[PDB]
Amino acid sequence: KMLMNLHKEQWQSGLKMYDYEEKEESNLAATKSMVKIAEQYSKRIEEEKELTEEELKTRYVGRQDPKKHLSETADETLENNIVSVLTAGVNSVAIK
Amino acid sequence: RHSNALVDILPPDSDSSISVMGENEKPDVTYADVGGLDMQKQEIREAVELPLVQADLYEQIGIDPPRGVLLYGPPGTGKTMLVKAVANSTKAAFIR
Amino acid sequence: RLDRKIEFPSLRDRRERRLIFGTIASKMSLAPEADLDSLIIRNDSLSG
Amino acid sequence: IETVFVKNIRMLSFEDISKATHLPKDNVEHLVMRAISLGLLKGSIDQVNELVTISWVQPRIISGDQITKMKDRLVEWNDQVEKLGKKMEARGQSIWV
Amino acid sequence: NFKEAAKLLVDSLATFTSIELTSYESIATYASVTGLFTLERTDLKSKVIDSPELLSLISTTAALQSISSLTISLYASDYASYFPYLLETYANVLIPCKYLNRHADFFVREMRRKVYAQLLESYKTLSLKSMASAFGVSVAFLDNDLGKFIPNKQLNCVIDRVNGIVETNRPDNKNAQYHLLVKQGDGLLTKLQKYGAAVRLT
Amino acid sequence: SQESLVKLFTTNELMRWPIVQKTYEPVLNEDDLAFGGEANKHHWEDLQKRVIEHNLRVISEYYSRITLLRLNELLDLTESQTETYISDLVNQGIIYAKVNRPAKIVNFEKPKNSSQLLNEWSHNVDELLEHIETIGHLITKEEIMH
Amino acid sequence: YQSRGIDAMKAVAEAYNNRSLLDFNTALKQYEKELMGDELTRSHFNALYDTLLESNLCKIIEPFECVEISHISKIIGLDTQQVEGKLSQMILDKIF
Amino acid sequence: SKASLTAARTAANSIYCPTQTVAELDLMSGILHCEDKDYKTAFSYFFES
Amino acid sequence: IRDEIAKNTELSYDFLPLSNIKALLFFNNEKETEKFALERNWPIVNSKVYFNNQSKEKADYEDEMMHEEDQKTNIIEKAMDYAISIEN
Ligand SMILES: Nc1ncnc2c1ncn2[C@@H]1O[C@H](COP(=O)(O)OP(=O)(O)O)[C@@H](O)[C@H]1O
Ligand SMILES: [Mg+2]
Repeated sequence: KMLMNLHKEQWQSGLKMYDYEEKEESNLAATKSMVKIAEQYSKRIEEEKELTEEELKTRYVGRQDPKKHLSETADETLENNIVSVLTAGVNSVAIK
Repeated sequence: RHSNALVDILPPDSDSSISVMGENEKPDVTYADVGGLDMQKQEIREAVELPLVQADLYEQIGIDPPRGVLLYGPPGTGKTMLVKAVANSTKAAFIR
Repeated sequence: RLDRKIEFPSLRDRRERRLIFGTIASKMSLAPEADLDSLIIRNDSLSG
Repeated sequence: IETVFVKNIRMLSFEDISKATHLPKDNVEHLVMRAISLGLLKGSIDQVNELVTISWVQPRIISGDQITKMKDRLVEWNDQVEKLGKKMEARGQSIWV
Repeated sequence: NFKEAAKLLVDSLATFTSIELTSYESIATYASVTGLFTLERTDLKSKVIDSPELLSLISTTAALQSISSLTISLYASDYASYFPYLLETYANVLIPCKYLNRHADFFVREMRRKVYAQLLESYKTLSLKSMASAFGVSVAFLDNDLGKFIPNKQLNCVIDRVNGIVETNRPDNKNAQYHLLVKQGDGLLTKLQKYGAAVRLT
Repeated sequence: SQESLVKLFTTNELMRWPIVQKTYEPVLNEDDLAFGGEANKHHWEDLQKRVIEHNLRVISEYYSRITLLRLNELLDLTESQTETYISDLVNQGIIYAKVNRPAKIVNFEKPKNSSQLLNEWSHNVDELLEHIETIGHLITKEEIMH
Repeated sequence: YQSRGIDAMKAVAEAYNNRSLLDFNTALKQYEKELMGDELTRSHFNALYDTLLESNLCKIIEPFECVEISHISKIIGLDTQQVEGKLSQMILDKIF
Repeated sequence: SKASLTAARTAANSIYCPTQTVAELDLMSGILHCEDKDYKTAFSYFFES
Repeated sequence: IRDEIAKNTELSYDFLPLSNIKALLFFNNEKETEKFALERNWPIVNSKVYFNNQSKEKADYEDEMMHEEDQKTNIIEKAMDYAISIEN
């Protein structure tokens, strides 16, 4: 318990919704970036009935797979936006 | 550092030399400082700059787009001058 | 190669001498005492 | 400074000030302007909407009754924290599952 | 369709063969009308009127003259001569021409809408009265023509009859981006529902 | 003479044009070559422009929306003069205002963005919290000791 | 060489330098036939007139928000109907 | 206008053709560049002509 | 019919003369028209009705119940229920 500690700023950062300038930027940038790799997700799967996993990645240049990257981007911006709307709604209803 | 292994790539800095001049040290000469030579200018502008500005235009015709451009004349004609101007307005890389 | 071949005049017509003298005016306002046109006549072989 | 602040609404029409400081509306705005200059308040004057909307205050005098008005004012928003603290706890079934 | 026919027709003005094909005078006139249907007033002048293989013939029949007079006067924002030139275009382009006597009604609806669309993005809370005297039309016809397109929402505009004021409430804002985004995301959803459910049964 | 004169404009404060015109004419016409030269007599006209220009900058902070009808009293200039002297200041790029020509309202405030306005709320909420933390250990301190 | 259009050139030039549409409007009416007399003179003088009106218009409306068009026509020095028809044409392009 | 302005220079041998025809030829370049929005090139031709 | 037109006429009018409400909801006395007004909790003060007054009190009735709070669905609730489906 001593080694770990409990932070007094753990409670302040919970109850602070970050600046909104950085949030217009966050949504804007993220949604735009997923258009470039969304297109390449089609080209991967034009065929998929071909044998060998490495083979699929060598024909259409699916190296560091567009399925895995695009999904990953979808899960990680999604985690942040749910938490941000949560923090914002908590502060406004709580404080006054 | 503690044990070599590959973790990141960097921009190229070596084995290809430096012989570039940037856009941050670009000539102060422009097409506006160009006085005379206005007939021939149009053909240079079309030869260097237009493939950049409208690539689609070449494709449409299906014309193999221009290549080398000899500029020539006796000395003091202004050749070095003209090509100083090309370097600012191309908005692209420059090797002299 | 080698598609576009650009020729320059270097003797220059009066039309092209005038333009490079005209660069002076663009660059900076000049005196009514000045006459550019005097310079175009006397030339015979003069590049930029 | 006393009349707007003592209320829980922070934005107040010029009229109420006018009978209070026994001055017409023209001097109300001048009083307000003088304070901002002096660095006693920071805020705005609107003679369009006829409002003074203050947003920074320099410390008030101590008195028992001022204490009482601060203590009552926290009550209002203490309720909201406590009621919300039950809602959020209960909710979530994947809090560490 | 007229939308695509603008492209096609102007590019056949460049290179044409008249052997086993309609007169040239016809293509030139058709080309103008198609311009109206597809393009906004701003790009009317750049892409159809300034085309140099429409200004080599100039005008050489009644039908090209009536249509040419209209196109320019609509961009020029003289609506005084516009309503008179509509009468001319009915006469010489729609009725003689076989292919346009079949969109004899569609033309009327279209070109009243098109005029009304140019003022109403460039004006807010203007009289009916002011608009009639400019147009050269009666007031009574004008009230009735605007109300064709209000219910379909191609003006998105509403008219005070009480004081003759013609109001403007056009979307173009944040709400406008919201309506486009939801019409797409509603269609995506319906598709995901049917297709998902299908794969799941089999 | 110098002391009173200067402090008025150093500090941000409203000081009417007729008070300057009357008071400071006999004080400063004595010294020559700024107000008592013959070429500098007509620098009293340029005293008028500066006081009111000052008046408009102070008012810019302090108001955010004002009627034009009020503003004529604040500067003591007439309606026609008020509108005109604001419009030049927008060209010299000292202020931004929107000026309504029918003698309506004059707003010295800025077009804003959604984001910017909520940045202030981001700060009020943080600082409020900051206070709740400091308060919490000061209360304990006075509890035990007193 | 001396023509009525040599007289036009000096009138128009001085007018455009002033930024005065009043001097311009008068000059266009009295020297209307000199513009009809040549295509090149005619095309450019009207593109010069339209732009002169535009340029001077932005300054009046530079504060923005409820500016009378009676106020505008005063400065401009032309009839209300002439100014209003310019006002509609330019809003449509969407340049303010 | 350009296509056959160029064709004029190629089918002539400079401006060594009669001095009158050169006036007319210089005048015609003059119009065309003025429309392209080059007024230094337009002025220079027109002066020569 | 008389009870049905009161419902329609809340949304239509904000206030009416007592002689106008009389004509519309059909009555042969002004004792009937005001009795009908005060059933629908609309003051008859100033000799005008005030339809908006009943609308306020219906809205309060709804806010006291817990059937109106979750129909709205608050933004704290929506995000948290959104979060646990994913992590499930
Ligand atoms: N069209 C022109 N406008 C202005 N100056 C010019 C022009 N042509 C040449 N000059 C002048 O001539 C100078 C020398 O020309 P440069 O381009 O170095 O010539 P070359 O390679 O033909 O020997 C330039 O620096 C410039 O000052
Ligand atoms: Mg060299």
